[PDB]
This record gives sequence, C-alpha cells and structure tokens, in this order.
Amino acid sequence: TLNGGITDMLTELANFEKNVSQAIHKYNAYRKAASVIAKYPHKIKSGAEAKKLPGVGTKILEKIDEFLATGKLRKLEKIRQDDTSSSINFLTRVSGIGPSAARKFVDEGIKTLEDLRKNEDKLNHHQRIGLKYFGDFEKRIPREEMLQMQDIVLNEVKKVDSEYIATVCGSFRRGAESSGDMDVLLTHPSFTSESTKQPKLLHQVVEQLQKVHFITDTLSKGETKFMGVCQLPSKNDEKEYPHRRIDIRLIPKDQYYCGVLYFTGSDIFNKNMRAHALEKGFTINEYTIRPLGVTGVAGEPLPVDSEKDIFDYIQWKYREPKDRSE
DNA sequence: CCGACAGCGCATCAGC
DNA sequence: GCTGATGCGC
DNA sequence: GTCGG
Ligand SMILES: Cc1cn([C@H]2C[C@H](O)[C@@H](COP(=O)(O)OP(=O)(O)[C@@](F)(Cl)P(=O)(O)O)O2)c(=O)[nH]c1=O
Ligand SMILES: [Mg+2]
Ligand code: NA
Ligand code: NA
Ligand code: NA
Repeated sequence: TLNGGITDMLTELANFEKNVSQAIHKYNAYRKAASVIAKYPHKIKSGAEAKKLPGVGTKILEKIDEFLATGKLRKLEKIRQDDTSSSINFLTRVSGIGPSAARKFVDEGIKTLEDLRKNEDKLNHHQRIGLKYFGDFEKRIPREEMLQMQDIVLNEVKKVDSEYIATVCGSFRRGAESSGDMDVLLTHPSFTSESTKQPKLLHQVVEQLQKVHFITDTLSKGETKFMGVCQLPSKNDEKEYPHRRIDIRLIPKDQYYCGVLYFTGSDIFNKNMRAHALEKGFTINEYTIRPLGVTGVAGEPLPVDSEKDIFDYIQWKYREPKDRSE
C-alpha cells in the first residue's frame, strides 16, 4: 500500500456513488482507478503521474492533487457530514440491504442498528440474517481458519459421495492471508452440460453440512448456488468462532475450468479479463468461452482443457491465481 | 463526441 | 400460476 | 468517470 491514502479515497468515492447516488458506472470507474493505482509500484507524487495509468482520467487526477496537497478531499468531508448519505452508506453494510433498500429504510426513519433491530418484521430473510451476524460479517477470516474450514467441507463432501470434488476459490485460492468469506466450487460427474443424472446434488451437500452443524443459516438457495452462514466448532471453555459467509456453486463438471477461473476472481480481474475477451471477439462466463460472430451473437462453446486455454484464446499470457488479486 | 462499460443465480414484486 | 423487471450479491 | 474509434 504505497498509495493507500489515494486508493482509500477512491474506494470511499466508489461506495458513495454506488450506495447513495446509485450511479453504478461511476462506482465501477472509481474501483477500476483504485485497482490500477493499488498495483502501481511507485508512490504517486502528482495527479499528472497518476493520469498516465489507464482508468485514471482528468477528474480523478484532480482529486489526487487535492488529496496530495491537503491530505483530504472536501467532497468526501462533506459526504461524511451529510446525515442522509451517512445513514444510507451504513445500512448497506448489512448483507442483503443494497442502495435501494437503504434509502427506503432511511426514508422511513430506520437509520441505525437498533432501528433495524426494532423493525425486524420489515426485513426479508436475507436481511434478517445479515442483521443477526452484522458484527461477525465485519470480521476477516484468517487463512488458518480457512484451512480448518476447507478440511471440514472437503471431508463432509467426501462422506456424501466420494465423486464430488470441492475446490475453495476466491481470495483463498489466490493465496491471501485472510479472506472475507469462503467460496466453494462443487462438481459431480452426474451433473454435466449434457445432462443432470442426479437431483438434489447441491441440497445433499448442504444438508450434510447442516447435519454436522457447520452450516448454521441460509441466505439463499437454489439448484446450483447456495449462499449461507457457517461456523467452525470451538473447544471446551473456548470462545466461539465468528459466524462466516459461505457460498457454494455447483458447476457442470466438464465446465470446471471456466467455473474455477470465474470463482477464483478477483471480481475486477474477471471484469478486466472478460472485457479483453470481448475486444478479442470472445465472451467468457463461468461456463464457457464462445466466439462472437459479426452480429455480436455468442457462438458455440470452445474446447477448454485448462485455465490456461482460456487465456490462450484471448492472447493473454497465463497468470497464476496469486497474481489475479486486482 | 458518445456508446459501452462482465456476466449471472436467486429473491422479490408487478402485471396478467 | 407464469413472465419479465428489479434488487442484491457473487 | 474513463476511453477507443
Ligand atoms: C463479487 C463478484 C465476484 N466474482 C467472482 C470473483 C470472486 O473472486 C468470486 C468470489 O466472490 P467474493 O465476493 O467472495 O470475492 P473474493 O475474491 O473471494 C474477496 F477477496 Cl472480495 P473475499 O475474500 O473478501 O471474499 O466470485 C465476480 O466475478 N464478480 C463479482 O461481482
Ligand atoms: Mg470470497
Ligand atoms: Na489515464
Ligand atoms: Na448490503
Ligand atoms: Na463469496
């Protein structure tokens, strides 16, 4: 974090535009600028120097000049004093409350943690569980706990059916020393792009993890994506571990490499890589890479035998997961 | 100048 | 109930 | 908010 003050400023601007202004493109522009500045290997000395990077334009360069000269940004100092903006920003920190619900609650006089606590009947199920674990979901997960969680998930999945493969993705797979949640990619030979020979493939795993009291709550659940809450077991007289977010994604087994590329991220890396694919005339999702015809219509899926094959198609040198943390 | 900005699963609601 | 739009979060 | 054409 040679440039942590600047990237913090840009992230706070991004959050303002997303949560308060509901200007999703300004939000993505600011996160793109923070990302490229975060990886720039020199302490930025001027907005001019920063404007040389792709994604920093005239407006952000001027903000950086103000921040360098004074250590702050008047625009943000004013946002911080504004009650409505501060209230809306805070409410979106609850899982399942986004910009729209945050403004609806604030318009109703529901502005603080206790207001939510006293109006639990105005929350949907996701939001209710988000509020329940508000503190826990602020806490990062040390990699050592991620390794215990992996061992549980892998062993419990193996007990349901030895032909499942579970892969922990997200920031853990990129080598991070701490993660915000646990992302699990799941495959089974019964579920391919050709057929689903077995029902309840995801449910079976979730059920086993609930049985052993690892999964404690559900945020949403369908046939291929589970989002919920889990907890490591603690020892006698030991304080309990925080509850943790867990996402499980069941992907057709023959589409594993597109799925593991997607679920490894980062999100910004995925955005960069998918944008580059579009420029090269391909489209990449978590299932396939397909060519784009002269009309923009996605073609037929291309053969994929490794993560590197996806990079080769779009003429990118291969990047290890540890180098995808944008 | 200005069109595009990655891609999608699940929850919820509205219109029928 | 279906279908399509919107919210939210990977 | 930024950028390619
Ligand atoms: C949020 C998001 C995620 N993804 C992919 C890429 C992420 O790496 C993967 C997991 O989503 P997370 O939000 O858990 O991201 P993460 O990289 O694991 C993380 F670093 Cl933000 P954390 O460790 O906090 O979960 O889903 C996207 O493609 N687009 C997205 O908008
Ligand atoms: Mg994650
Ligand atoms: Na630039
Ligand atoms: Na939220
Ligand atoms: Na996640």
